[PDB]
Amino acid sequence: HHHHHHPIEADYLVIGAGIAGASTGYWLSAHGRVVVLEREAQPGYHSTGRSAAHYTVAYGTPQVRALTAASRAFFDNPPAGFCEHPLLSPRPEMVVDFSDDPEELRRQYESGKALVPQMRLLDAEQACSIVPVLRRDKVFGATYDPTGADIDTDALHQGYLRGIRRNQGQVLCNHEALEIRRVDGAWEVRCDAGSYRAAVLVNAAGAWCDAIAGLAGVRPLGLQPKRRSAFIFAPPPGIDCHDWPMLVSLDESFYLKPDAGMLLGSPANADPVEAHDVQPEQLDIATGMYLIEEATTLTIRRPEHTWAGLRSFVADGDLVAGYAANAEGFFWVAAQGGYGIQTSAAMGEASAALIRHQPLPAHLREHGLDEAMLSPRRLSP
Ligand SMILES: Cc1cc2c(cc1C)N(C(=O)CC(C)C)c1c([nH]c(=O)[nH]c1=O)N2C[C@H](O)[C@H](O)[C@H](O)COP(=O)(O)OP(=O)(O)OC[C@H]1O[C@@H](n2cnc3c(N)ncnc32)[C@H](O)[C@@H]1O
Repeated sequence: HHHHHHPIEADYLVIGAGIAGASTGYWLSAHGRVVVLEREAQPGYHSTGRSAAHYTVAYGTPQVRALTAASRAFFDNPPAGFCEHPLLSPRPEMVVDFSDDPEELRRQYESGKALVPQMRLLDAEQACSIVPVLRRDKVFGATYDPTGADIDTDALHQGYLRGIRRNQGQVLCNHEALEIRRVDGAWEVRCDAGSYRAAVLVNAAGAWCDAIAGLAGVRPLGLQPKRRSAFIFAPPPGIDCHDWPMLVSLDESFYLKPDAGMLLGSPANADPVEAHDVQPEQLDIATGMYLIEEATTLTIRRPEHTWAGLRSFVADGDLVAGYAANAEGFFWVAAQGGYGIQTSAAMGEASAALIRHQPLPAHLREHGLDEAMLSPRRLSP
């Protein structure tokens, strides 16, 4: 009995306009009618706006590393007109052993060197030369990846979204998917002003992907959102930290990285929580500050910014890009974990190809990706 617009027909409905939905929609948009439906008033209010903005190849499971490695080409060399400035800026990563665990440090070095030939094993003195506020007594060695980079996430995200629009796709904010139903051979999504129909439902809803499956009556994946907080603080007078690498402890207990003229810190946490608009917890912030003040000579007065976001995982830690078993037309773009920005070019390209029943592009295959390792089917026997 309330008015709705006449239904809108498309080829692919993408639920969520974060990095996942934007990247998938970008690669779909040249091929068919894309409509991206986003709940919030802006597309990057949730995890995509909350990351450390870093590109780290030796990070996550083997699949993650392959997706990250395969994304670099696009980030370094995107198509003419995608963006106005470079997407990456140089930011090596230094993983420091604060634990005195030389067996683990050597494992991570060998693992990383196999992927990144330029990876180096540092002694404690070398680590302390690179970040001179380190407490030498607390440092037992490090790895150093000269190939790490910071990502201009807003430029990347907006570039994907703009590409959709330039291909006559629609990016609709304030369009929460409220109901999802298979109707007359298509998925039909009800938003508050009208409905949308397409043969393909692309579920790119971040921490809410299982909620979207719930609307649709599709078996969920078991996605677990995990809170990570971060904060920005001023360096002490006299500390020119602008060119420091990203500094991470070997057991991922904290990290520290320059952000412009400030410092980004984090306790690098992964506290399991439900999907929601997550806020930083005081204990998270206090813990990250404590660990930084223990590992270094820095003193942290009071943060300029604090926030938290959700890093969402399935049980094996790998991302998901594939059609749901026994749910025609329902395509998962999920479980981005701690890696959704740095994997987005490969994930966007792979997911769009698979949605369109195309083989994965060679360059992706050559990084050792295939359909099966991306599929949600692997989570079950
Ligand atoms: C927090 C957090 C996260 C990272 C790092 C730090 C912190 C502190 N971070 C590191 O700590 C690295 C170390 C090495 C330093 C680094 C990260 N990722 C990197 O690649 N690089 C990093 O440096 N991450 C993970 C990335 O942040 C993370 O992997 C990536 O951002 C995930 O992107 P999605 O696209 O999957 O998720 P969205 O939430 O954006 O978008 C979903 C949208 O869906 C909508 N939506 C939902 N429901 C509906 C309905 N009903 N209807 C309609 N619409 C609906 C909803 O409103 C959203 O807008």
